Amino acid sequence: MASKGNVDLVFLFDGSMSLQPDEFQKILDFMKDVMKKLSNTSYQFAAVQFSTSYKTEFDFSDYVKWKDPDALLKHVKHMLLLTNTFGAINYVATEVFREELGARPDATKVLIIITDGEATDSGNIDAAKDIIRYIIGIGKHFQTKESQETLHKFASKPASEFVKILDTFEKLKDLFTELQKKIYVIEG
Repeated sequence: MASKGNVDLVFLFDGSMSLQPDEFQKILDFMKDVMKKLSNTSYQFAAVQFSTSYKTEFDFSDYVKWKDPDALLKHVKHMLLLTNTFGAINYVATEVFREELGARPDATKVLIIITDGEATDSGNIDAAKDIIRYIIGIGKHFQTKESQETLHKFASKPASEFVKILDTFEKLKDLFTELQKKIYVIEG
C-alpha cells in the first residue's frame, strides 16, 4: 500500500553553482526539518548532494545509526558544479537504494529531488522508473514554463502530484508544511 509506514526517503538535493550559500542552507534546513519532525525508524533518510557529480552525504544506515540531521549533514561540502540529475537518479536507483546501505525493500521508495537547475545531463532514468521521483523545481531556472515542463518528465506520475514548482527557497517552509500534511497520511 501507499501508507505502509515504512519509507526510504532519499533527498537528492542540488548544490550546483546556481545555488548560493544561504539558498543551499535553506535546502539543508528543509531536509533537517523533515528529518527532525520524522525522527523515527519508519522514515529512513538518505541525502545525496549533487551537481555534475553525485555525493552521498549520508545513507539509510547512517540515519538509522545516528538519527540526527545536523550530525548526518556534517559531510556537506557545497560542490558548486553543474546539475547531473539523471546520472544522480541512476546512481541513487542502483547504489543508494540497497539493503546493505539500509534500504528496507518494503519501504516506500521515495526520491525527493531538490533542484533550482534543469537536468544538465538528461541521459536516462529508466533505472529509477519504479522509484518515486518527487521533484521540487526552485523558480530560478524553473521560473521558465519550458524549464518547468522538463520536471514532469523526470518525476514519477502523476507529475501533477510529484512536481512542486517552488518560486523561491523562501517557500521551502510552506512546501515542507504541505509535504508534512501529505506524508503524515503515509506514516498514518
